[PDB]
Amino acid sequence: RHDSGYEVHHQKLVFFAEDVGSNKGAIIGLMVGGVV
Amino acid sequence: RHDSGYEVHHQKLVFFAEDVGSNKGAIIGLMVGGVV
Amino acid sequence: RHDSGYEVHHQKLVFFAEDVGSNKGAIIGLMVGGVV
Amino acid sequence: RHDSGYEVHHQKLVFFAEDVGSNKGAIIGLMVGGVV
Amino acid sequence: RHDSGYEVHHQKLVFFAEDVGSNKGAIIGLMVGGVV
Repeated sequence: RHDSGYEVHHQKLVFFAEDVGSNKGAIIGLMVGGVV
Repeated sequence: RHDSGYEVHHQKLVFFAEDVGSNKGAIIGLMVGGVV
Repeated sequence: RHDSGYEVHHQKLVFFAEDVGSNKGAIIGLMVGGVV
Repeated sequence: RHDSGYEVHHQKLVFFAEDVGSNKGAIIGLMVGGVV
Repeated sequence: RHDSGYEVHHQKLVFFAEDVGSNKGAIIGLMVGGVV
């Protein structure tokens, strides 16, 4: 009787970032995986 | 008797970002996977 | 008897972004997978 | 007896973005997969 | 009888960032995995 009010059984996120670029300037309040 | 009020059994997200570009300037309040 | 009020059994999202472009400037409030 | 009030059994989204273009400037409030 | 009010059974996130780019300057309030 799991009887659970709010459940998330699984989540799976895969992020790849690659930046060749140079001389690029940015402002980010938060980047969990950010690349400049 | 799982009896669960709110459930998400699975989620699966895959993001690929590659940036050749240079001299690009951006402002992002938040980027979970952002590339400048 | 799963008896579940709100369920999402699966979700599957795959995003590919590649940017050759240079000298491009943008403002994004949020980008989960954004590329500048 | 699944007996579930609101269910989504599956979703599957695949997005490919490639940008050759340079010197392009945009403002996006949110881009889940956006490319500048 | 798990009987649990709020549960997340699993989460799995994999982020890869590689930056070839030089002479790039950014301000990030927080970067959990950020690359300059």
